[PDB]
Amino acid sequence: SDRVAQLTIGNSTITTQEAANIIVGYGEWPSYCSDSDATAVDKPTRPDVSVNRFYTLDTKLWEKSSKGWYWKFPDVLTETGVFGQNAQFHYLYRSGFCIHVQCNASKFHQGALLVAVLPEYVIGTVAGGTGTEDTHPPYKQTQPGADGFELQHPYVLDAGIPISQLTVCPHQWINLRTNNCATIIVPYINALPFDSALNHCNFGLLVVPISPLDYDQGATPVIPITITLAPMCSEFAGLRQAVTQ
Amino acid sequence: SHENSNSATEGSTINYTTINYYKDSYAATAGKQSLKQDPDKFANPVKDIFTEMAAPLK
Amino acid sequence: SHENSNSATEGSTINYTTINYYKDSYAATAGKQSLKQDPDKFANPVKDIFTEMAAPLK
Amino acid sequence: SHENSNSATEGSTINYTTINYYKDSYAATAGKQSLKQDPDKFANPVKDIFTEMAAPLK
Amino acid sequence: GDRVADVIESSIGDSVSRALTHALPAPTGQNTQVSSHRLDTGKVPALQAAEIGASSNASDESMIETRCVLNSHSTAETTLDSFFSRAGLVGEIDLPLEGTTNPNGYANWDIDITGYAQMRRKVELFTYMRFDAEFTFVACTPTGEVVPQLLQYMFVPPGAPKPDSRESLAWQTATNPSVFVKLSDPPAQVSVPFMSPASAYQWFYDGYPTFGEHKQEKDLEYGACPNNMMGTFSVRTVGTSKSKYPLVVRIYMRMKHVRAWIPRPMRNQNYLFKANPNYAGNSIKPTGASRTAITTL
Amino acid sequence: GDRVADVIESSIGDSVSRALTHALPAPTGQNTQVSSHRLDTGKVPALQAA
Ligand SMILES: CCO/N=C/c1ccc(OCC[C@@H](C)CCN2CCN(c3ccnc(C(N)=O)c3)C2=O)cc1
Repeated sequence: SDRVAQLTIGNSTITTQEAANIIVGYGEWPSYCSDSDATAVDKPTRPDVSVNRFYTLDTKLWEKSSKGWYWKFPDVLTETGVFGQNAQFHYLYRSGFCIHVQCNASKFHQGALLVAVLPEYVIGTVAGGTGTEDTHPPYKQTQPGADGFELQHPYVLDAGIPISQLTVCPHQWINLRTNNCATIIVPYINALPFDSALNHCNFGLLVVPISPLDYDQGATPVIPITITLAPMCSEFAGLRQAVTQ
Repeated sequence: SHENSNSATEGSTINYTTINYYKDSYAATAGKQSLKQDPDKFANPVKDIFTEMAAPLK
Repeated sequence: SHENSNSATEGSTINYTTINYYKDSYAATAGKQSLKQDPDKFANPVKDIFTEMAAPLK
Repeated sequence: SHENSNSATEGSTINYTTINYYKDSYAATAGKQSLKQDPDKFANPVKDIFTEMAAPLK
Repeated sequence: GDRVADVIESSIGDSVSRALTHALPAPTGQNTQVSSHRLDTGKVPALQAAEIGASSNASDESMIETRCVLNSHSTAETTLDSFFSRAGLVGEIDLPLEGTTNPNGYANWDIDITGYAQMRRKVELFTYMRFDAEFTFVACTPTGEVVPQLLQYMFVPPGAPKPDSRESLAWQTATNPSVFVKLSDPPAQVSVPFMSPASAYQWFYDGYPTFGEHKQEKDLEYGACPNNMMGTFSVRTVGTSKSKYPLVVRIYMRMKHVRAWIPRPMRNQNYLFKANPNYAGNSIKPTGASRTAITTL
Repeated sequence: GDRVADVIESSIGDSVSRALTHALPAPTGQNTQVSSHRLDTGKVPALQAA
């Protein structure tokens, strides 16, 4: 009655019989931009069902040695379905997100994944190792797309900050002996009412194993982690030709 | 005082008690802030809240 | 304050809110001016005004 | 003045008359203290008090 | 007009962001109530499910037998203004006589407070901040001596001409705000408003400022947000002839009327550069101290 | 006198032994009532937890 759940939006429905409730980032549901917060004057377009639906974008394999991965929003969807087209044809974009991370195993497997959302997740480099070289991360690392990217130094989140304090952000855990999914609802987070879906990534989704995956020889060794997400209250403005970046 | 409303906190959910001698409010002192807190926004942002006595997962 | 009315703006179509410590008003601060505007005086000084919908020359 | 109650004597059995220009009361002057005294607490802390006329030990 | 049902009953356009939580006044630490032994089935405060993502709701009262304690400890000193409204160093400007830096009697400093660790680490606890600020300027020679010298500080906002010499025409300062002061006078001090084009400044921007191909040679612009670039602070000795004294200007900032959003993990690796969170990859250190065994102090 | 709360609200000294059961008169063996077939879910008298 808190373990079972159904998430229906658009022409897609998700089910889970081993949930752990739902998290609503910073305690507030997504919403459309009010006429007093807005600034751009053109009438926005709100596609609704064609873009506010669940998209399953990627599957990673959880291994005994995995370090963790991250994805950037809205980067992950800029080239998928109708949402992508609208993000490409419009200068302005804004929306919320419902993130559903899936990972099931057996009552004999163990391990725990920390699933968290970190706004304005700026990536840092190791500065040439000695820290005397001012290097910068490449586009494929700041905006990895749907395939995401693997963390090199999870302890410091590849940005000189302690992952041990990541729980100060909207998060959930996937502890195999307890639940097989994590659901986080995120409102639009920015210092502006609208912004570019291409140049700016509002937040990053981190999925990091804190307690290593383990099991005995003979049990299914392939344990996938699938990422499904849905935009909420998508709004677009500033129409012109399509642009990919 | 009849000054300008150009402070960074003009229209905040917490009222301040400040001092100023200029026509621009941001020139004012820091004053005292309102002692309101909302821990749940960070410590308990769950959709369906669960009691203390009961078992969180049922 | 009972001072002299020797300011450059004494008798202006816009009232000011100033501070002064001397008997001569021009010694006062700049204060705040009235936020009135009249763009038409420059942007549309036509005798017979024409609407937006209609055609200016008919 | 609407300031903070952070003085060392806030809630004392003797009220003070002070001056201050800051939001923190301890910044205030020493002022004047209340002229109350209780010598007996030290000079005569006996359980069963004995009069002056009578003999202390009877 | 609207006639088909799905349109009439849609929530498209709802601008009211529903909030699950609300603030309550809390001027003092919560009190402790009396409690006694409880030997029940069904009731179990001690057991939690951290997976949910929420913190434990268990309290002293339900874990041990408590007494009543009237807690009057204030919460005032932990407000945002209490924490930040304390002047700290955010900039140094040298005006040497014989040097390799600013030997021409003037200097331009890009307003950027991320050059000093103490102040930086505090503001980076939050993602977005909006505030006014009080700036104090302390000048003296490199020995701390006070000399009879006149200086001119000028705030050059983006787009205004940056002085290129001690006699530059821009010092006419007919529109930009300038402060003329002596090293003998007390430190100069002024109030600065919230000047960003955005509703708040942001210590982190996971994006690029422009469109196009973001090739290797432009990666230095990743994370650069113009909304945070307030301009230049220029200083010069006032004269057509070189100064007789070497000078140093220390810049202190005191935030006030502060609002902050989105808390984040606190820096645990030394800082290296102003513009980014880069860290020395070969010196990744634990967040804190360590010990020999988990079973020994 | 008593003033601190934990003392006022304590059960220290309660001499009344609370009893969970009480005696009922039973001069004869209990009777047997009529019963019929029951084909229900949820109801399960036969299953116990010794
Ligand atoms: C006579 C004239 O006297 N004039 C004085 C005077 C003094 C100070 C003035 O401006 C104060 C603006 C300050 C408060 C903004 C500091 N901020 C906000 C965001 N941000 C920032 C964010 C992310 N990254 C970086 C980064 N560097 O990588 C940097 C900042 O540094 C203006 C005028």
